Amino acid sequence: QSQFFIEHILQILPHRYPMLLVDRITELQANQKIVAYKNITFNEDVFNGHFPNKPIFPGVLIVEGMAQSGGFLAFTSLWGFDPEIAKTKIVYFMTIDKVKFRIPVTPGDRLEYHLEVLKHKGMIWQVGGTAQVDGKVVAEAELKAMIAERE
Amino acid sequence: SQFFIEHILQILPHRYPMLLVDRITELQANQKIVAYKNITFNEDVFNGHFPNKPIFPGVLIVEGMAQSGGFLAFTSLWGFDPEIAKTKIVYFMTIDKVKFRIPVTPGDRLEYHLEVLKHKGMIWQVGGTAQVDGKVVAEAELKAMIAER
Amino acid sequence: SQFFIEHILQILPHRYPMLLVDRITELQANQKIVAYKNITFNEDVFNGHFPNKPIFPGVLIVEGMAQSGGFLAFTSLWGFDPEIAKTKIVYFMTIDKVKFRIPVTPGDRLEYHLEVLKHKGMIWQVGGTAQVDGKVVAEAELKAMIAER
Amino acid sequence: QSQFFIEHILQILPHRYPMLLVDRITELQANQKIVAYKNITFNEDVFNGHFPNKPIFPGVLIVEGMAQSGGFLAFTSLWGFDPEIAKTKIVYFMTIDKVKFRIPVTPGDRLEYHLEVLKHKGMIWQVGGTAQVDGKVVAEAELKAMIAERE
Amino acid sequence: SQFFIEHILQILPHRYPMLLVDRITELQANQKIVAYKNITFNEDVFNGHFPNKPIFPGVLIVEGMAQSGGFLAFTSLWGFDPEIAKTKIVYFMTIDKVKFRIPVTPGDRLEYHLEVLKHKGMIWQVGGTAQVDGKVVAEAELKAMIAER
Amino acid sequence: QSQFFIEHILQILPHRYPMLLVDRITELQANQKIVAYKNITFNEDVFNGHFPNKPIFPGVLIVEGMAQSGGFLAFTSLWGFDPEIAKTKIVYFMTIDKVKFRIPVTPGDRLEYHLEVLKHKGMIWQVGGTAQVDGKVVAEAELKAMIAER
Ligand SMILES: COc1ccc(C(=O)N/N=C/c2cc(Br)c(O)c(Br)c2O)cc1
Ligand SMILES: COc1ccc(C(=O)N/N=C/c2cc(Br)c(O)c(Br)c2O)cc1
Ligand SMILES: [Cl-]
Ligand SMILES: [Cl-]
Ligand SMILES: [Cl-]
Ligand SMILES: [Cl-]
Ligand SMILES: [Cl-]
Ligand SMILES: [Cl-]
Repeated sequence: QSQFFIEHILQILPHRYPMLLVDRITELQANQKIVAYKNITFNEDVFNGHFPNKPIFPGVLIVEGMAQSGGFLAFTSLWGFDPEIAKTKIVYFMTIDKVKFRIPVTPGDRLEYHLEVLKHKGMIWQVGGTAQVDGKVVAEAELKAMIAERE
Repeated sequence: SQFFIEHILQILPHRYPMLLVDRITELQANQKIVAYKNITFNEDVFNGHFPNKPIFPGVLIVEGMAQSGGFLAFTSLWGFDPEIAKTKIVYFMTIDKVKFRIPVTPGDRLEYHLEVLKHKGMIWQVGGTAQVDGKVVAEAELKAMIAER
Repeated sequence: SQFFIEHILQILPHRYPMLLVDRITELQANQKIVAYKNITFNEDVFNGHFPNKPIFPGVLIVEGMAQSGGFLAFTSLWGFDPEIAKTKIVYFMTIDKVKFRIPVTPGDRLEYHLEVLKHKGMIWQVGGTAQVDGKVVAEAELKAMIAER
Repeated sequence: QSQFFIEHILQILPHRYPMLLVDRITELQANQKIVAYKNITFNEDVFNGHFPNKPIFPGVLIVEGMAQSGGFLAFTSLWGFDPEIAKTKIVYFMTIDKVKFRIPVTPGDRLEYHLEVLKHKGMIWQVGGTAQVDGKVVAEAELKAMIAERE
Repeated sequence: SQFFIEHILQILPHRYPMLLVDRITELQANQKIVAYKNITFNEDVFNGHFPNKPIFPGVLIVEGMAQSGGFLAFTSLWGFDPEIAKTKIVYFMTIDKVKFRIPVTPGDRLEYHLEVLKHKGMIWQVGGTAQVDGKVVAEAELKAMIAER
Repeated sequence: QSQFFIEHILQILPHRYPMLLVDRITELQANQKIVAYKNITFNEDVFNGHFPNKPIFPGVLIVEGMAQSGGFLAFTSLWGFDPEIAKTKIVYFMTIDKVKFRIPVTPGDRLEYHLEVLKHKGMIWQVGGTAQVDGKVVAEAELKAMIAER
């Protein structure tokens, strides 16, 4: 109810490889906040192109990870932990604002997502927060996403 | 004013599977740039976004816009110079005012329209839209920095 | 008469990285089909064909025409029937008169134009060309047999 | 200069993963013929999509393999094992005729290419032959290739 | 006594890129198994092991032997039962006495020879060699456990 | 001298994607021991097949990661951080012994390799140790390698 592992994440989020960017959830408060993280390793395909000989986890993917964290929070806050309801849902990005990248994320980093709900109404959730590595803010972002039934 | 994939490759450091611009159709130094990327089902990203429902990631649309803006920045600074380019990389600094209006899917020709908002040194702030068949599919503003590897 | 990736996924058994048709623009039962696949640098195939010079494989151009031709033969007899589609398998027996005239590269919209040359029972012979912006880049003739999966 | 292993093939053909479809060359006679093969294993990305639950090596890739074999033959017939010149040349299909797929190719099969030189004048090479598995013809084809400049 | 990839897929839980057994050529319940995996350049592993010098990772050879053992272990206890197989996975418990004598490269037919040293319930202990053209390229002993998925 | 990041590992080991299984080196004592680690994330191709709906880092890859760490230890003991000499060397692993798996490794785990030189005779190096996640031993292993000219 407050801590979830990759198996639980796979039953809630529709995202899959190579776009499931959340490995574990450490803190979860319904309608309120979520703390999760994704391990960053060299053994990830994106590193073949970003950049050759200089592995830098793409900033936009950090945003994606925060969004997915927000989505997990949004879903469980809505229907609780229900894989059956979740398997036919998808998530759409509506907006992204105030994104600032301060420190590059590289292989070996534990990218921690901290997101708080700024406002939600039905299926539309607007979250905002930071991504941290070893306690330091590596990025900050604000985004609004919509959960939608697969049509 | 047409730059093809082999030209883009000589300027941008990005490579597979993060090189998201296939061709440059228009270029005007310190002003604007129009480019595009073809979207096909035969892209690994679609295996997971989403299964049975291919939607080109909104964040990758923004990445493509950033890269387009990057090409504009590189050439505006040093002209088409492969030698200088090979020592640089690019970092995302900020992203703002992005809105997605229509989902981009396999079969779409994703066209990037970026104009220079402000710039100085290696720091470039551009903004514009992403379009499919003449309709705005997304809006975005972003600031990136060019740097030595 | 226009089918999108979602529809194609329901008729063809092909999946990544071998589903080479992104969208169907037109189709006349027992007569012809026009379909296409977008070519983008963001495709795994370009890693090896070739390094520093991306050229869409000619055999894959032919594979794309085949898939289009199969979609044609299938829908002509059964229409858009996902259920029946799973009970059937369209495989190719022969390929002839293949000619490559122009290389296909990232940024190109590879259009498949096939017409039914002849058909008898489950044996369907299709032929046509592959076009990029109105010009013929390849041509070929193929014969397929439709069988129970 | 009748047997060549992957290290030698890599020095002659420009093809790389996932389009280098020749693993070894067992017989080679200048201007006359070549015998080579490609091992087929389930551990190949193509099988993820061709097809799910039913691994079948794409017929067009069988043709591609015959062509690469033919190209190696054409090049070495003209310049011998010359890696430096190989990287300045490239072979392209001009045409493909009389392709017949007789038996499906699947993981565990050793796809053996048998190409014979039907006609050659300068950079223009016409070859034809078969693809075999355990002595049986699984496919046949003819093709005309062009040895062109890389730049 | 022989099983093809279609059969293996139905028994072992491994999938791409970790199903490293292609065909079973010999099987004696609770005693031994001979199988093999074709090695080809067209495998992703080779992109990193190593550039311009493809060598099939020694640890993957052991993995292949384990998988063969797992196939032996399961068919010995349930025969060819796809329904009960999909409810299990295999867990590596120990590895011992492995020696790598000859490098394995593209074009090689990696043959697995395993015999059960001991077995008790879901716990199976096998040992043997990996052969290429009749020569031992590797040796190993390992203990695995079949567990409820 | 004691801390190496991915850029440094890339200049010493020949391994590349998808077989470079060491992300960072936290500590190194020439001729004695090495502590390093590889983050485990779901966004790795191997998890597509090991296993579907049940991601478990392959036990053999933990052993491979340990071997890589040993090789970096051996190499750096001999010539220190030297990319140029690194390109002319290779270390093949001859044997692997006494490996035991105690706890499965999964996405979200920080797989920490702990290797120590058990014996160094000529071109032969024997290393051994454990793989740990959050202080617990998840795997043990002994391995022998040989240093040779590329
Ligand atoms: C004569 O060369 C051949 C080429 C392809 C085939 C073939 O069987 N293709 N596809 C077969 C097939 C595909 C799916 Br999907 C499936 O589920 C099943 Br049952 C099939 O037999 C047979 C012969
Ligand atoms: C030309 O690149 C090569 C790299 C490695 C080899 C090889 O067969 N095995 N291993 C090499 C290798 C090198 C380092 Br240094 C190392 O730490 C480890 Br472990 C290795 O396996 C051969 C060729
Ligand atoms: Cl970035
Ligand atoms: Cl999106
Ligand atoms: Cl081609
Ligand atoms: Cl086929
Ligand atoms: Cl090895
Ligand atoms: Cl395991």
